[PDB]
Amino acid sequence: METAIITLSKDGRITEWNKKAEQLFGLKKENVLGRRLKDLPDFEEIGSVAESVFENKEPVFLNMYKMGERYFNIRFSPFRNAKTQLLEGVIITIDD
Repeated sequence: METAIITLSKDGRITEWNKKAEQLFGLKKENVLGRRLKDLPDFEEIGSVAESVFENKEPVFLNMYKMGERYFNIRFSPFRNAKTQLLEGVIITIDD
């Protein structure tokens, strides 16, 4: 699988959750949108990694990252608003 994407706001709230993420994690976008990723069971560690990547302003790419019983690559990409340059959130991309 490739391109499961969860995007978080500056405060850690789910602003995107694509079909690959629904497929991968078994939660529907409509049910998780607006919620804190770190509130979701089993997303505590990824939530805390996302918080750290945001605070430090440098991307993290983990390989051989175990979730459930599978290994993943997971990239955390901080991003800024084009106009304001305000650090706006983190895109999390998960691949096999």
